[PDB]
Amino acid sequence: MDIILGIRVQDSVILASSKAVTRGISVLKDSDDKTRQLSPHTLMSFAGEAGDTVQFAEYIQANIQLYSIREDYELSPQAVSSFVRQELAKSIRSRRPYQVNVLIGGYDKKKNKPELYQIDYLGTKVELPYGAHGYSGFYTFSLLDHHYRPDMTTEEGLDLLKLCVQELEKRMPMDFKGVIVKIVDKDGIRQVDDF
Amino acid sequence: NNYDGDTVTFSPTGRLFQVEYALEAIKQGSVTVGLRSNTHAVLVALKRNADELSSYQKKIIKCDEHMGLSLAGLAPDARVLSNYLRQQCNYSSLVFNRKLAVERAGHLLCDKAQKNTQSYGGRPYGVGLLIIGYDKSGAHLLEFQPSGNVTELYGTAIGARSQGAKTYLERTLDTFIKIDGNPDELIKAGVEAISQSLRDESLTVDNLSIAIVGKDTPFTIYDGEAVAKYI
Amino acid sequence: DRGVSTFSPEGRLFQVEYSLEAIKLGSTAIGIATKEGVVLGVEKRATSPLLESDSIEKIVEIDRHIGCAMSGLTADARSMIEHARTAAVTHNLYYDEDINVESLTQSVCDLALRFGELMSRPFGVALLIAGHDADDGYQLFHAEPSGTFYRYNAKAIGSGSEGAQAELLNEWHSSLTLKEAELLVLKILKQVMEEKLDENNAQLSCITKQDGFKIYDNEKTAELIKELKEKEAAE
Amino acid sequence: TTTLAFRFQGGIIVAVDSRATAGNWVASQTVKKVIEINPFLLGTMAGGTVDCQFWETWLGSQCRLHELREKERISVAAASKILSNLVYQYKGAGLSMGTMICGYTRKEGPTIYYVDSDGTRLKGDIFCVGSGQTFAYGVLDSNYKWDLSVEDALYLGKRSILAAAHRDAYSGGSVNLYHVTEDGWIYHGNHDVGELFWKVKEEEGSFNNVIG
Amino acid sequence: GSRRYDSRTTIFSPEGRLYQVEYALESISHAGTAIGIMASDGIVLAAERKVTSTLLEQDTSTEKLYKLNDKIAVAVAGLTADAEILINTARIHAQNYLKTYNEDIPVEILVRRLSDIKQGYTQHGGLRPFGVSFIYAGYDDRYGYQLYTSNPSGNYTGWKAISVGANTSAAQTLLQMDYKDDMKVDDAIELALKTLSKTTDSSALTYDRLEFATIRKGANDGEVYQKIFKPQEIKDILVKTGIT
Amino acid sequence: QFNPYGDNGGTILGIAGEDFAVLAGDTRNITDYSINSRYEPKVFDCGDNIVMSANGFAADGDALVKRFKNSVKWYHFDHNDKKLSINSAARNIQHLLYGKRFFPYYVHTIIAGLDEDGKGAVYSFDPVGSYEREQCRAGGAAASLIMPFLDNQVNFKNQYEPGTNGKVKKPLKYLSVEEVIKLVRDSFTSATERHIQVGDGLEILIVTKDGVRKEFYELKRD
Amino acid sequence: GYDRALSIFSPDGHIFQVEYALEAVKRGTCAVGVKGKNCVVLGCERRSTLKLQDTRITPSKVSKIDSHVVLSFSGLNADSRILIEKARVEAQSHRLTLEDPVTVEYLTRYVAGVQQRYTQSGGVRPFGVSTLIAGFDPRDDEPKLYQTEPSGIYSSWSAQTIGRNSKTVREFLEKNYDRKEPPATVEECVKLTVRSLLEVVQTGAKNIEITVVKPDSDIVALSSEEINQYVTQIEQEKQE
Amino acid sequence: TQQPIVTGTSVISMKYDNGVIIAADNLGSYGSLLRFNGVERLIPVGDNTVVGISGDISDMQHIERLLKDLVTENAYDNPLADAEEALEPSYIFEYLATVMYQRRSKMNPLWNAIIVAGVQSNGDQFLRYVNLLGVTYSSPTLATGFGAHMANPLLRKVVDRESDIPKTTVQVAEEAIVNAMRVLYYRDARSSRNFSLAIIDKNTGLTFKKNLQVENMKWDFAKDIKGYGT
Ligand SMILES: *[C@@](C)(CO)[C@](*)(O)[C@H](CC(C)C)NC(=O)[C@H](Cc1ccccc1)NC(=O)[C@H](CC(C)C)NC(=O)[C@H](CCc1ccccc1)NC(=O)CN1CCOCC1
Ligand SMILES: [Mg+2]
Repeated sequence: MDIILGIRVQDSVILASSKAVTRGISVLKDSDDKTRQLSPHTLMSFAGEAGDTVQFAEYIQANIQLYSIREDYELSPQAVSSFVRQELAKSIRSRRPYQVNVLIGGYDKKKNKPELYQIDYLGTKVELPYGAHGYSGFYTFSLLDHHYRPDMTTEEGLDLLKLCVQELEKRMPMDFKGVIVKIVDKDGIRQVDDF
Repeated sequence: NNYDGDTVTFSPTGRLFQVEYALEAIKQGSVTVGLRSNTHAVLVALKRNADELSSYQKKIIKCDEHMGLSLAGLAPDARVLSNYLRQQCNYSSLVFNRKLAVERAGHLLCDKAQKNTQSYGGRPYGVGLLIIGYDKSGAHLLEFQPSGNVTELYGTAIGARSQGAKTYLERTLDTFIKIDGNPDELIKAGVEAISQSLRDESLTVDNLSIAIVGKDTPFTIYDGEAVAKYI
Repeated sequence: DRGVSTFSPEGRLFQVEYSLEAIKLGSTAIGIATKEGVVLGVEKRATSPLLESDSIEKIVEIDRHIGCAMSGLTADARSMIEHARTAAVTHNLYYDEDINVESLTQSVCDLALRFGELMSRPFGVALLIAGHDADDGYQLFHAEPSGTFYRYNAKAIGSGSEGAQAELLNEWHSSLTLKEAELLVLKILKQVMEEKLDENNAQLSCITKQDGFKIYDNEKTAELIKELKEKEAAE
Repeated sequence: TTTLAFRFQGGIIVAVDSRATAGNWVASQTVKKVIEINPFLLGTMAGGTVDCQFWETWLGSQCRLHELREKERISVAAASKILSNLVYQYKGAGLSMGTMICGYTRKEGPTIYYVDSDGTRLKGDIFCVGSGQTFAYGVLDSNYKWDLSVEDALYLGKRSILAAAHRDAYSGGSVNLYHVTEDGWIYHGNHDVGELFWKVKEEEGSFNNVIG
Repeated sequence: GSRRYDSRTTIFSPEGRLYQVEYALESISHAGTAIGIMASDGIVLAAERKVTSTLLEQDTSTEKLYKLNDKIAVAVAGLTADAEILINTARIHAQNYLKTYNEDIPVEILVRRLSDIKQGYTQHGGLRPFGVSFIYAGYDDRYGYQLYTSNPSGNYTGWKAISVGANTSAAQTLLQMDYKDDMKVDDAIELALKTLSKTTDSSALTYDRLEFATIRKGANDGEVYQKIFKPQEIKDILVKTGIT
Repeated sequence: QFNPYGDNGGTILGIAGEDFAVLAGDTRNITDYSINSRYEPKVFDCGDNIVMSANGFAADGDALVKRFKNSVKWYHFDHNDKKLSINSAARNIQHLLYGKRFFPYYVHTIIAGLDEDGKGAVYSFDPVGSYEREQCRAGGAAASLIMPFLDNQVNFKNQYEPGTNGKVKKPLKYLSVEEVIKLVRDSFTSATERHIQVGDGLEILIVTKDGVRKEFYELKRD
Repeated sequence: GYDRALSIFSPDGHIFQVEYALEAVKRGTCAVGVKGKNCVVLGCERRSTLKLQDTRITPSKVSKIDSHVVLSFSGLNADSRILIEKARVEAQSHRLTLEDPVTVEYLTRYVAGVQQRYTQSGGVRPFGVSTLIAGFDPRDDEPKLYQTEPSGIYSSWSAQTIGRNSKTVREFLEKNYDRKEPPATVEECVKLTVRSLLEVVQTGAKNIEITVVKPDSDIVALSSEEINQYVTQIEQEKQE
Repeated sequence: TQQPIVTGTSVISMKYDNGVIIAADNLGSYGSLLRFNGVERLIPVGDNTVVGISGDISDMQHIERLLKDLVTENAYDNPLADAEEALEPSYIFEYLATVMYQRRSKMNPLWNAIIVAGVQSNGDQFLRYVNLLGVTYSSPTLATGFGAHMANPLLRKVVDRESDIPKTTVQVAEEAIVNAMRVLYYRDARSSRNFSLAIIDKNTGLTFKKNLQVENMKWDFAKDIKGYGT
């Protein structure tokens, strides 16, 4: 775990997440997918304490999937993000809290708008045009402040994202073994295989 | 009649019918005998089968190296009560490094059976037990009834047609009590005692069940070819 | 009404005696023990021809060395099997060994009387528990809802039990081979069954020291049915 | 400890050392660090001896109960997740485990899952776990190809443990080899480092740092 | 012990019916009639108060119609005390959903949960069931305007128009006769009142013996408004349709 | 602050032969620099031809032995007087120890007996329940002194055949009960010389098919 | 807590509460399940004494337990919701721990186990519900159709019906269904299902619901017009 | 978790040919303050056992109550309470040892060191030790606190092993115990001159001696000692 990014553009949400899994002085894996599909038009990336991350992500995934079957209906990204926030807000005052930070990218089919939510382990939610967790933000936010425009296309968003990964690969201390990029739009979720 | 629905109800003459119906289950059970001298204490038990293809229901259970019992009635209830005795004997050993007195064993069984006869929902135990043992005051024989009543005796018998063996032991009292330092003769007396309760059936090799405990003898059970000596 | 754990004037528990009547309504199950193995066979008894008979599971594995057949309210047996499997595996975890067939049966029978006012009523199903161990060899047990179990050389339970038991009394001897026992279960099942016996409405199984507990295929049983018919016509 | 397992053309190789330590005290040279869960499943052990031993033995009981209940051998994914969910319940209590669940099934094919005591669970082709994992990685990575033969793959696994056994002070004793195929696991012997080191040095011409 | 006095509320009859549920429905059939009618642009709720006294305070009274949230209301038929227990539960449940998802609760979800509570009292616990039947009238952005009913069995169903309480047989026949799908709210108001006027056990239907409420999109642009009618407003609507 | 653990010293040793097995242990019991008892046995016959010793903190050692002895008793009650095999005993002890994983028994446990093929068996445990069958194991205060001597003399480690250029190893063979007792006595006299917590007396328990025999020898009392 | 043993044995060896729960199932609307060569079809009756209904929002008779399994029922409607909810939760719990969706047999076994538990637990009555569970196992193309009942027994069926007048439609299926050659296509399977319901229903208007399940989570419900075409076709062939 | 407040110092004991002897001073210290002087730290149980207790006095008084209650409980439904089924020293010890270990295992110990001395029914001498940790051991001589460091060496000169027990009379044994008590008064800063002594013999039974004093002390050589060097 370490690097997770998110960019909301005109018609889609793009999530980029690092591939490395490191323990001690060894990179155990360089092809790790730090994300789970919560619903056909909602994707959640995650980063934080070992074990907690996947356990939390899959627990949320199970609950949203349960809701979908029960109501035969897909929850809005806003509704999913609120559910996730409340779970983390409960967690922080538990005996052992989930130390997990997430980004939730979704496409609201009723509004026909992409939506990106950033939620930290305390349960702090914010809707944003672009977001990041951990040390990544210290480089990417200022970069996006400059280059980001609200009316960009998905292709323009991917180039903007390439610019962020290049900067991180230049100035970050650790080798995070590149990123897996996924796009969320009106047609659902798909993965970019060549990045 | 109207006062036998549960154990919590007294009859107008002051009887507990559910306790009496539990007592009836013992009378249907197969006969078992208990007797003792000053040195040893013996249990003899007639085992019962379902048919010729089945095994013979085991009647005797070991509780400790120095104590055990024979059963008559509901066998599962005997398993519950014997397991409780095993724990109590074991508590006395681990905590006090002390072999549980046979008299205390009776007091504990009495009190356990009693609680089941004064509360709603529960039921009385449906089994009678003969507890033998050798402790710091010599050999002992006890008779347990699920009413709660426990009685120390020289000899006794419970089960179907138990009156025959109980009469014999009442006649033989003066003889068998002085069989000291002789296990085989005390068993012979017990085997002859249970024989007074037999009808149409005789004691065979996989039918008879004997158990003994004494001064220099741990509680041991004899079945199969090991009881052929006493037929 | 009246208490669940009430004694009758004859000294029997009403609910236990009534559960025994439910078991008499159940489909027939037979078990025979030999020195070469133990055979377990059951009547499937499909209620309708549209019902896929292979989904009727009345013979069941508890461990590699212990098998089980049932008769009566078969839904009640699920938690008994679940307990038996856990008991068997748990003992292997605690002692690094197979568990004795008798000890397994005793553990199952401890559930029996755990009812009252614990569960609300006794089990309405009887079990035949077959197995092998190093100490007492090949064994067959009959476990009732009374909490009692008997070892048997041969035993039948269910609706055609008293008729089948009388037949087993004559046919069983201490030198029976496994093949002889297989045919004998089929023979006695065909006698007491309502519908005509075939591979689809009856099922065989066995437990041997070498190969463990095995449920036979419909192809294997069909040949044993054909072998049985030929031998009866041969004299 | 040093343990590894890698996936290749002909299935899965699994190799482990046999040393156990209490600080600098070498407590045992003959510890079995592979647990045989069933004819198709293996588990490796690194970290606290008892934690690994106890819970992987328990894992085998849970896998047996699965195939009794479901009438089908458990998947490697499901088996690994039983163990990972268990240790996650104890997260923070102080369990110390680095395990690898290796096996073949029809639906999955040859599969290796890394599972540790802080709840991490990872599917992968190559893993090295233990105090001498880095030494094993160095040799294994530099010589690994997917197209290795069964003979060459067995040797590389053996040679990688030997490399770590030599350099890591808390690894040694002997090498235990396993090969996992479509038909199940096959044991390929216990190899004492005492004799194996000199045999490999002479025949291979490596280990020139050591006085011959 | 206490077995002697147990009624055994949660058992089956030999015919496979739940005694207590059936008897609770018999209780509800004597309660004042309540009607719900769903139109294309709104929903009407009409209910008849149980034999009124002239010294009853009419304006500051609530017996039949209760507000669950801003978008959902219910008409009651049965024991009022029982209904209020369930209403407070439903009110809390709606706020839990809003707190969790930051969205107003979908009507069916609220109805299902309330009906699941009733079901529980028929299967376990040994308590008597709630002697209440509800008509749920509400709106959400998935299905729009919706009418449901639940009863002591815990079974619920959806409706275009429906009646509960007394004379439902006669009332349902009249609604089935005059109802059509392209109906407006103002027409549905008239149907609701006309139906009560014919099915009532009273001599004549008057303002003081009624409770009335609408759920329209008659607010300003794309938002729903709940109107619980005042006494004078019922008096006027009764004159406007020519009943008095 | 109250410290629930203590160190009672002493050392123990188990060796297995072809048709026998020995479990030895010194009889000294100490705290800090004081002697509590010169003869306090810590090797026990537990029944079913299983001998056991749990060395370290004596209160935990006694508790464990007491619980295992009791475990054997209930094994007989629950499984028709079946003999508890040494391998089964070992697994049972692992669960006893691990049951207190988060408040451990502070002891090194060794058991000895015969396996189901009649051959000598020795199992050893860490404080939390890890176990392993071995030909040879020393445990306790002087374990680090005795164990390497056993590697050399029992398992013939670092010993090669004379004249074979260090190519052929000294072949493994079983030792006689006489030869094993010699090694035990020498191991403890050496340990007594160089370790302050070891001395006073040596008590060996030998296990054959015929039963459990005892032998006692004096050790230096300084 | 309320402890009373409600389900108990009677002198003749029957559990009357379980048997009276079967009477509740017999009262319920008819439900039918027919499995073809590459599909399963679930047909359901809807009584027509209820006009002025809103079919958009009214609870449907067939419920999805997961994307690949469906459950229909006969008996008490309120009781069915409790079983469906439990089944849905267990479906997600299975995916979470086993990393694979439930088999149809497993899901059936779970639901049947719940029903059984309510037959020997204190303070509760049995479920007045029998279910038909149908679907396709993950990565499998063999159709599955199972039945459960209040007692807790479950079994697999080539074709089966439950509810009121089920003995009439079971009679129809027993002669019209060939084991050697099941309905080869979707159309054939639906037609046989509609035919069987037309023996009992009344009118083929808004009284029949049909749900088709195909492999790889392919489930769809038919509309009125689509079903009405089958009704129109069958009646014209009948007049012969 | 505790800390001891009012404390009692050494308890010393040994075996002799026909029985056992045990002793302990009558002081209840409050840190360095020698607060209470009338404290009895030897508690007889029946006519065949004496329990000597050192450490925390509040916990000692609790243990007194437990032993007192044990006697009462043993007498219940027991016709042979003063004969065959009387409380043995081994029974009383095992009970205390069980309690001590259970309390340490709950991290809330009875802050004591205990010596149970007595004679069994068959005549055998009983002498065993137990403390706050639940640690138990037996020896021909036993002592707690400073007694372990100073008394045991002196008592082991009389009875060094098992074979020395038959050769040791009650006169010789008591002399050694009384001497050890004097030495402890010289050298233990939390000891007193007044003490109690108990003898349990297989023939003469239980003899409990109160209000003994340390005497025949050597102090005269002190007058010759001047300064610390020059
Ligand atoms: C390589 C070889 C080293 O890391 C491997 O990782 C192996 C794995 C194999 C054995 C499965 N690991 C060890 O050998 C492991 C290292 C270790 C030690 C302690 C904690 C974590 C990891 N060693 C052990 O687990 C030893 C095995 C014994 C020697 C058979 N056990 C101990 O150290 C035990 C128990 C440790 C412990 C863990 C958790 C809670 C409490 C204790 N401790 C002792 O035996 C104490 N010690 C022995 C020496 O005498 C003084 C007391
Ligand atoms: Mg090394």
